[PDB]
Amino acid sequence: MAMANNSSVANKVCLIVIDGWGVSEDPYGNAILNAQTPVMDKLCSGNWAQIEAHGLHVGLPEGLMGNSEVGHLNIGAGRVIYQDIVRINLAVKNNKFVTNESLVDACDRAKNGNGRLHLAGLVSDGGVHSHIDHMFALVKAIKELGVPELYLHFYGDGRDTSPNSGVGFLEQTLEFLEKTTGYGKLATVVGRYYAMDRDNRWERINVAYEAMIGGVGETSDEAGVVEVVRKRYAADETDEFLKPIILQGEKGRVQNDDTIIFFDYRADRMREISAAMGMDRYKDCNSKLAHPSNLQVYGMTQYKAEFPFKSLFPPASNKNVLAEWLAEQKVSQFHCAETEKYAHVTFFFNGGLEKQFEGEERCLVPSPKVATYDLQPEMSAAGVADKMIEQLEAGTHPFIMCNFAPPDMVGHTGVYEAAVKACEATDIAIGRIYEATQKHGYSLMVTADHGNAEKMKAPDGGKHTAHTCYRVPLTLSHPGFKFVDPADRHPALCDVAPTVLAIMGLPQPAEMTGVSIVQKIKLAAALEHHH
Amino acid sequence: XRYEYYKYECPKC
Ligand code: NA
Ligand SMILES: [Zn+2]
Ligand SMILES: [Zn+2]
Repeated sequence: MAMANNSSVANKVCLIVIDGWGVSEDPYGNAILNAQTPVMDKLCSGNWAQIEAHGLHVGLPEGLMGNSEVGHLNIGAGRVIYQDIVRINLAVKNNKFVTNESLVDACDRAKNGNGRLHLAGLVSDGGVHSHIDHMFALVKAIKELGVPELYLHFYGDGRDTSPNSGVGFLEQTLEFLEKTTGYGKLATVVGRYYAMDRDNRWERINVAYEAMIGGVGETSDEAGVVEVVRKRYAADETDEFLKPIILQGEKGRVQNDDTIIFFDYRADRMREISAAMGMDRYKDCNSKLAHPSNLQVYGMTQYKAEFPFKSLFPPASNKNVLAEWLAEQKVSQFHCAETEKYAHVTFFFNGGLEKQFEGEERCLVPSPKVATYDLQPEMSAAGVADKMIEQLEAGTHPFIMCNFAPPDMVGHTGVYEAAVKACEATDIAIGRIYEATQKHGYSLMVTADHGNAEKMKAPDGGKHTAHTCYRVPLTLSHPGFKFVDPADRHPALCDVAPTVLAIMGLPQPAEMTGVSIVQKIKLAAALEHHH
Repeated sequence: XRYEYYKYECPKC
């Protein structure tokens, strides 16, 4: 089970990832603070750190709580794993559209053809399928690239935003196109119920299709379109269900030889309209209008493997996550979790794929077969520690890691008293592991993938069952290292694996763009600091 | 939150 370079490791490391254990100073409904956790009370003192596990720090949209899949992905990868909204928002901030290869291709086609380009997508700040800022940036870039004509097909939201917020986004859009860029024309408004169907209800898609290719709908212009929407509002027709509104007449329709960019980043609700325009699914619409010839369609992301469309943001890769890299260094490793989080210490920790690397030994501890986990809040934490202690007493693997599920899965039941017991059981397990690590020459690091159990009561005293935005601990028993935050940002989950490799005396692969957040210090200086 | 329950902004858990 060993690997050839095990004897080159400077420090063996045991990494405990507690699931759903965050750092909150508010004791109300705080199952971690109120639980008896004498082990974590000591580990989380002196030289320890509090690192970010939510929102932009882990590649999630700003303000969004962490989660087990993203958390284990970021911990295992040693880099920020960007979700699409964050990656595209950064490209907007950094003016990266104007040099985007697929966008430049689309703009070249229009300039070498009939000069006509279309943008189509959900216009709101919801951030779930699209962002209005993305569309504004595309307009700016397409102007800078000198496309003669740009037409916008505005899909109404009211689902990821309030049902009457479309008027505002419409007002913002009109002012933007007229005053800010003085370029581009709004051509269609239609609700996402029609344009963004994902249930193969092609009679819905046809309403959007015929609006874009044939102006089927209510005619309007820049001066009156907002009042039309207000009229629909008064008739109980909200953004999601806006029947089409047609501007610019025939000039703004999708015509023969035109170019189309769909700017939604999420695939499920673009597969249909994009394939109707760019492939053969216009047939399903059974329209009395002919399909325009020689169209070419581009997407913000890849909507389906088998679609031919170029994408502005193709899928990213994650080479040399920690588990891959340890194997490449010929260092063996051990991953352990109970059933409910076994995928997270394998599939997600290892980069989001079913791959076990060379030298990677795994251990699955069965979760208890109970109706809900508040009935056995300790879950199988004891058996996870048992397996880890076996590995520490053997000393075979220089890197071992486990997950402890109780705080998150009991936290999800909303039962505060059960969560307190889940945290007490986790603390006991961590203490038994800690004793073994100190006996057998392992440095112990404890972290979490995101918070949960520290906030068990909602503001009305009811159950709180969700993940949180609180920081998570990062501990280290090795006295020869001091935690140091990155120079330009808060520490985050992406920094755990670079830190482990630095402690292990192993190289850090170029692909891990996280930073190590420890510095070596002399033992005498460390001891004098504490006193 | 608003991303319920997309993989992996907000998976079922
Ligand atoms: Na406590
Ligand atoms: Zn989790
Ligand atoms: Zn959870």
